[PDB]
Amino acid sequence: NINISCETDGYLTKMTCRWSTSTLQLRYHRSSLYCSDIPSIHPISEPKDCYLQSDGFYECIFQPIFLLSGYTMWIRINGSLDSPPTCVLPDSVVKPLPPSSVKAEITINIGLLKISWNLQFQIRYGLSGKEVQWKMYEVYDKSVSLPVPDLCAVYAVQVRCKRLDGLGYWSNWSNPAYTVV
Amino acid sequence: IVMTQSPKFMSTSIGDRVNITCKATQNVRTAVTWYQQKPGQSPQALIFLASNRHTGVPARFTGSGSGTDFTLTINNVKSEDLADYFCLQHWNYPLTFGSGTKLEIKRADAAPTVSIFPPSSEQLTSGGASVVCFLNNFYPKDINVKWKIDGSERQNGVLNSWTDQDSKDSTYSMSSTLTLTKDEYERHNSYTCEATHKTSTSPIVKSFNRNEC
Amino acid sequence: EVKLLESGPGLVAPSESLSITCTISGFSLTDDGVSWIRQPPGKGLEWLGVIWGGGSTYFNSLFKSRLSITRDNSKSQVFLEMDSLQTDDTAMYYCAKHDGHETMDYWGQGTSVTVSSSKTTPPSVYPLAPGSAAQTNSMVTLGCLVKGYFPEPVTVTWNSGSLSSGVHTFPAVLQSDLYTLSSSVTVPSSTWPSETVTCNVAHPASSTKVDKKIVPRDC
Ligand code: NA
Repeated sequence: NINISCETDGYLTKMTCRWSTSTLQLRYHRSSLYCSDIPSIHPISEPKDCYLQSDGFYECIFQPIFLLSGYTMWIRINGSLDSPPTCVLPDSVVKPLPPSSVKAEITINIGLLKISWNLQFQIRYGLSGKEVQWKMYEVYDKSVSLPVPDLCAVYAVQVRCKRLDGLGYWSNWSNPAYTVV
Repeated sequence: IVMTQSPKFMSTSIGDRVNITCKATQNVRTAVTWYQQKPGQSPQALIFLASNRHTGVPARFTGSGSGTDFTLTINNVKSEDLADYFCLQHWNYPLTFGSGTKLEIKRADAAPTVSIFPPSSEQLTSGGASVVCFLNNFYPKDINVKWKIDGSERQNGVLNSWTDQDSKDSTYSMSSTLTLTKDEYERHNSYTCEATHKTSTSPIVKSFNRNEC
Repeated sequence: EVKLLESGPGLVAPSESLSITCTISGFSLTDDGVSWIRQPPGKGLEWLGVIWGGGSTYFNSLFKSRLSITRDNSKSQVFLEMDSLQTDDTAMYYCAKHDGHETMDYWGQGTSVTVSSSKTTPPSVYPLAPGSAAQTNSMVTLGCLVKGYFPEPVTVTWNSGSLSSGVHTFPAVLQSDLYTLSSSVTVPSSTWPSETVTCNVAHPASSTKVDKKIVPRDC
């Protein structure tokens, strides 16, 4: 009936949850541990303030956040009805911050593009152009050295990252770094 | 929601195993916590969410159950386990607690160490005279104390108080205080505390004679 | 480490009100709830109410006509008020922290509350020196008699808590609407009277703190 989705900031300071469509109130029950096999309404809960945003979604902020507590949430609808509950473990919905201090260097004598900046990374690089044409490379390691068709061209490079275990979100792509030779 | 603990008391021995149970009048899922409360202390959590150990709780404490039936099990009982154990449901309001099961610990018989004390100067200045006898670290709990003044038994003015079982050696201790007026104290000479305990057929006798500088 | 510590009045006269402060440390009141629970003499624990992390308050129906729970986040205090106390409100009163919405993880020390029309009475503290320093098993026992106080409790330590293992402090008895207790300490004969021994007695209801050195009897 009503879907609630959540994301934890890369500083681990808060979790932001969103939902959209009587009077309506998000309630939550925090576990001392995690999420059960099957989420349920619990008699003990607290309300959250949610605010309607211009995209038509309500947004609610949990700050600070208990990263390893299961938050079961639902919408209380006025008799009263409860929407189907869902449970989230905040540490699993982290969106990491982007890799920072991205550097892109061509060394002529070596003949490679050197890029530098537990996680996996994707790198994308292309001729600095217009709408750039991106090639993409994946690292499962700090710094990588790729071949390029042209050692004298200027390339734009971005890196993003995600948990090595595949849980959570990808970061945004870093601010573009530009090669120097 | 009522959390019923049927055993009010349970007696065990060092190194044995004990089961403490609690039954809810309604379905509380796994939202049950067990607490230990030692004499003269605050409760401390043992097990939460029916089966999970609180930080620092040794592995020999376990919990089980869900719905309405819950059990704390204490393996390898030790002396420091001397306590009240009770449950909490944390499923709905009001939050409700079981009435508790007191754990009692059997040990070998031990004779009391007896010591007698005359009234203080400070007390005598105020016009009162209490004579105190301590009967320390004995087992079992039953014990007889008699006071004698110049050989004749007195039981008026005598107040007795027992500790709970000691957390290290599981013994009891007891204080017995005989309270007189200064004037009556000063008219007599020999004061005696006599302890009779199962560990001997002869009483332990401690005495002093009223003496001034 | 999480700590909760209650400060209350010791004594409340009938029909008057109880106020207790619970000062906390090692967590924030806005992240977790704090409840009040009481333990009447010889009876089961009774939950009185909670103030949750977000500030909503739920009371036990049995006490809602007369309870308030509030807090001051900036001072890390939670306040209980209960009005119109009567005899059967005599109890030890505790605050306790919640871990989310599923258990209480830490309790306070508790504060004793006695409801009575009797008045606060500090104790006489009497040192108990034996007839002589003569030893048994290389040991000597001293004591302390703490007499005629109201309400409970008193606490006793020896040499400011430096002496703890040879100590027995006995439960108080009633001797004419006042309490009396004693405490014994057993030490090696080589250390007394050659080293000083002192019982330290507190009766917080009267704001009493008294030290009494045990003095031998030789002339
Ligand atoms: Na000596």
